[PDB]
Amino acid sequence: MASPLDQAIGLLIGIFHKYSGKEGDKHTLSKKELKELIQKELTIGSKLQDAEIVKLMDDLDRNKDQEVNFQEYITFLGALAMIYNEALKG
Amino acid sequence: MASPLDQAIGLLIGIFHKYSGKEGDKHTLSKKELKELIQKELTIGSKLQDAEIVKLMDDLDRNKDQEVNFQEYITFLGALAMIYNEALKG
Repeated sequence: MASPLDQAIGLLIGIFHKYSGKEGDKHTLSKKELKELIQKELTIGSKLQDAEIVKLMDDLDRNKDQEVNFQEYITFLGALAMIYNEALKG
Repeated sequence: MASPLDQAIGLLIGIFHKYSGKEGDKHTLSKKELKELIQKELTIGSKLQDAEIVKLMDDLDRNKDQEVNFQEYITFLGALAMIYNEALKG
């Protein structure tokens, strides 16, 4: 059944809405939410997580850093997985 | 880093990678498993679920149907999650 997938969506919503609630209106991820996320990321994983900070910042900041859209966050989920070179190109 | 975020995306991409080929974990989604999902989702043609199947098929199977690419699944993740609007923004 869809249940496992729906559970995964459930978790994703679970995470995202904590940010999006903080004025991420129209289902967005705003500058505020970004700086909070960045701060939270900037902790005890200061190589991998920082490479992820750079990748996040770059991937999301197609100028729209002010108000990045949920679909771009989804695309970033894509971009993370896409590090599986060849299989997902790179 | 190890986090609710990481766990969530991990579960999502993992369960996707399984679902893609319940037969044998393909990295892209096969018509077989799509058709399994559709049948399960129908159950007896649970109306809302059929509208859901129209949405699913239309959004997901962008010509690539025999086998469907992770990118399409990702955008489908977005499109699906969008329905959770209230919870999505929170």
